[PDB]
Amino acid sequence: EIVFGVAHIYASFNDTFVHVTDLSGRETIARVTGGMKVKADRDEASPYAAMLAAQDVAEKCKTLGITALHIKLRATGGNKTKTPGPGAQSALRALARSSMKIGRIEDVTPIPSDSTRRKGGRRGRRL
RNA sequence: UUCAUUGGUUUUCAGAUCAAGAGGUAAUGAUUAAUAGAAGCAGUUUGGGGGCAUUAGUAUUACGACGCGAGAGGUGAAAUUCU
Repeated sequence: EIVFGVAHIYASFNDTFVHVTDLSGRETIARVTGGMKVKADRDEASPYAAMLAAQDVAEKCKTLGITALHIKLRATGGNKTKTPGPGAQSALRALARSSMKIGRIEDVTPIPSDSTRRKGGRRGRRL
């Protein structure tokens, strides 16, 4: 009846991913992103494109019979940003308002115990 | 010094100094413990203090495999760069 894949929405600066896959994570369903939806090479990050990604996946997993999903945000925080970018809320609105009745809203962004030396160098990114 | 003068014999004197008594009545003799300091201590401890051993944590790169698709990275915008 109900069936549960996951979503793995990876919403950063400059890009957004919607990567629906198995309960394991391996066998993917509708890998597509928002960066393959707007033809400008700067427009990849827009909330239009995160919908325009999620306007495609949320039907395609229905063509694979997926009724329900879990959500896993990502930021892209390594040493880096550690907050989801502009099109994170643009996907979950686009995904949930396409008849995918979901509950689990988690955030697997990485969070290290003071790891190595992000770039820029001690004064960096002077603007 | 007196033995007129002068010494062998030795005492007073012992000008003396050094032993010397148990002639040792002796208040017999050692200041306080700095809100100085060092030191000690069932002490009770406390601290990312120091050294060496022991290990842990996610993350990062890399590499493997499995799946999925072609775009991914980056910028104010690109491109070099990866596929």
